[PDB]
This record gives sequence, C-alpha cells and structure tokens, in this order.
Amino acid sequence: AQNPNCNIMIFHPTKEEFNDFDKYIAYMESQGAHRAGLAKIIPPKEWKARETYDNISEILIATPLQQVASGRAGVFTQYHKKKKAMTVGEYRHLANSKKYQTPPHQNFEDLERKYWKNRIYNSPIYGADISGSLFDENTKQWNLGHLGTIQDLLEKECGVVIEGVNTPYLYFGMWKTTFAWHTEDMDLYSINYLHLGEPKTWYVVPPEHGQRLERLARELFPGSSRGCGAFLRHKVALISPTVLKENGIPFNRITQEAGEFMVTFPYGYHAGFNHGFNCAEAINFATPRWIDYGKMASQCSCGEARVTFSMDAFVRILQPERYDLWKRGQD
Ligand SMILES: O=C(O)CNC(=O)C(=O)O
Ligand SMILES: [Mg+2]
Ligand code: NI
Ligand SMILES: [Zn+2]
Repeated sequence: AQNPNCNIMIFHPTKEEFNDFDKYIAYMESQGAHRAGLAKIIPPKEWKARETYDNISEILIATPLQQVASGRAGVFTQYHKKKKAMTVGEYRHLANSKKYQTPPHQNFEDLERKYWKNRIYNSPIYGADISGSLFDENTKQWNLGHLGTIQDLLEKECGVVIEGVNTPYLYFGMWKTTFAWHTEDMDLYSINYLHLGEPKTWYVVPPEHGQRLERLARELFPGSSRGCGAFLRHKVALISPTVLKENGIPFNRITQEAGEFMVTFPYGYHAGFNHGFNCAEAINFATPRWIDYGKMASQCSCGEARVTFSMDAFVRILQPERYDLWKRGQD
C-alpha cells in the first residue's frame, strides 16, 4: 500500500505532465496521495495563472463576513456576521490596517502559535464564496474555470444526465480568517489555487480516520451534536492541533504559499487559517473513485447547512432513500 502513514505529499509536475488534469490526479493517487486527505501541487516554472494581478481592485465583495468566535482558544465555534459591501481594494486596505494586520512574527510556526493563542479574541472579516475566476481564458493547464464538470462525470460513470452547473469561487482573506473543520459537499474533491498574497495553513485528517474526528467533535460540541447528526456540515467548529494531539486524532499540517495548488480528497476533513491579505480560487470536482464516497456521504437535514442547486441531483441519484428528508431540510 503506498503512503501507509498518510503523509501529505508534494508534487512537482513538468509542463508535459501538467497537460492532462485527470491523468495527473490518477497518478497522484497511484502514489498514495489521497490517503493524507490533502496534497500540494507546485506548478511547472513555465506556467502562470494570468499575466498580472494589477487590475483586481474593483472586484466587489457583496457580503463580507465578520467571523465571531465563542468558546475556548482550542475549541470554539464561529458565526458569520454580514457586513456592508466593499471592493477588493477597500478590503485589502482594511486587511493592512493596524486593527487587522498580521503581527510581527519569526516564522510560520511562531505565527501558528499566535493564531491558536489569540484567534478567539478577534473577529477578522473574510470575503468568501464569491462566484468568479482569476484564471486568464488563455491559460490552458489547470485552469479551475475549465475543468470537466461533476455532472458530466456522473453521466459518464452512471449513464444518467442531470441538471446543474459547477463554477469556481474566490476567497479574499486576512490575518486570522478561518475555515472550519469540514469535508466537501457530497464528500467531493476540492482544488484550491492561492493566486496572490500571504500564506494559508491547512490541517487535515486522513479519510480512513475521519470518523475519529467526528466522534471527538460530538464530545466537544455536545449541544450541536444533539441538534444535527452531521453538524460539521454547518462549517462552524474549530479544534486546535494541540487538542487533536491530546485526543489521539491522526492529522497533518502544511502551509500553502502563493502560486501553489492544494487538492483535498473525498472525505478528507480539513480546516485552516490565512496569514494575511490573500486571494484564493477553489472549485469542487469528481473522478470515478468519488462515486462511492458520494453514495455514502452524510447529510445535514436540520436545515442549517443550506447548499447549492446542483447538490439536489447528486442526492436524488446517489442517495434516493435520503432524498425526501434532505430536501425537507433544504425547503
Ligand atoms: O480557502 C478556504 O477558505 C477554504 N477552502 C477550502 O475548504 C477548499 O478549497 O476546500
Ligand atoms: Mg477590478
Ligand atoms: Ni474545503
Ligand atoms: Zn444540520
């Protein structure tokens, strides 16, 4: 078995190897990359996502989210308070203000220590989940707006044509902005490109051990667990590496820098935080190996998780017994 310790693997494809996206994902899996839940891909030196970032300031963040924490430093939830619209140039100036900027630090490890010590005492503002793309249309390789769609994958594997579309999303971050512990909708893959700015630190649990994280979360968030049998789908719970280590949960960590891709694999729980002002692009995707994870994915029916139009068909075809109850939650 390849990668039996479930380490995060880092790949350096050549420009020739960067032509065929599906083939490269399958290659990484042949080497055991999926066992970690997360892999890093450093693009060939010849490749670029676009020519420059000089003209992005007029993108609108219609609904910036202030991430307010409750709990203790290592075990907390966050809720999202909606704020007034602002442009990316306005948000960048806010991120660089004395109130929101990255503090002085020695290295990524010192910064990580400061994040876990101090996160709960501040409420950073995240420009998350903005439909759009920063890849130039002429970028032919690993262009996250030109991937094969999940609906087409389901049709190719299973023969059933379904409605729905699959488009990318932009994320504008600042120091301490946080992504809570989750797997993707329908336990899909994700791919995330850090277009510019400061790093993003990731934590990940191997897919084979995901239920260990779920059991800990039920213990640590006991009211939330009674409320919903899949409350991590709400994307609100944070648990620190120190608390994971105290409770014996297998995990790994890595820091993504500008110019790098990350891939999350089906049922790979992940969480993390931004180091400072940045912009990332991400989208879900599927391969043949996902289908069995999609069939088994948990679902929130309490009504809180409220997701996309395209997830309807995935539930209806892959999970017909659950369909009814899950749709009651969605309506
Ligand atoms: O970058 C973020 O805030 C969150 N991204 C992801 O969870 C992802 O790409 O799957
Ligand atoms: Mg602009
Ligand atoms: Ni994710
Ligand atoms: Zn729920």
